[PDB]
Amino acid sequence: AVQTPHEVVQSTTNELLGDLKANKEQYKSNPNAFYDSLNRILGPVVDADGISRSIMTVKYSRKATPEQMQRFQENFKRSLMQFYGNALLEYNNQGITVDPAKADDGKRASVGMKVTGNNGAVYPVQYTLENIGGEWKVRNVIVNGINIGKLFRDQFADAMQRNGNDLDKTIDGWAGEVAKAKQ
Repeated sequence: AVQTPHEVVQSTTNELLGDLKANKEQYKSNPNAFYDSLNRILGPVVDADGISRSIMTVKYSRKATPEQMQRFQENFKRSLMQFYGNALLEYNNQGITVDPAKADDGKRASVGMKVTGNNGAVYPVQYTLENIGGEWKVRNVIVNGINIGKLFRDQFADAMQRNGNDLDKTIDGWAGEVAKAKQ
């Protein structure tokens, strides 16, 4: 579209924030109104199925029905804003720097970011994007040098071990698994 990988990361960042700042109080009392905004804003620029296919291996992702896949994402997205949503809400904080993106191969692309959080500590963030039908979408993020996509992947792997590879037990108990993946 009308958007390079750089414009995608900031214009979504601006979009997300000017909405979180304005509707904070309704989000603090209405997790579904929150969830609906997060989806309306992130969904169009986040490769949902790509993200999920990678957390499950392609091994397991291939033995998953659409119902299960669709159940997984819902469960995933929802524990995410459960355990991280507060931080975004209480982010009237400032200092959003989207680094000028390097060059891309027209298929993959990187975007860096620095965040001056709750004092003056700068935190680094690399976005990995991917081109899906002429559209740049976020596929992974590295936060404080922690590969997020690899973090949740090893959690799915660990759980599936413990659950003798039952997808439904792993998928229906995944919120509690994202809780553990803080630590």
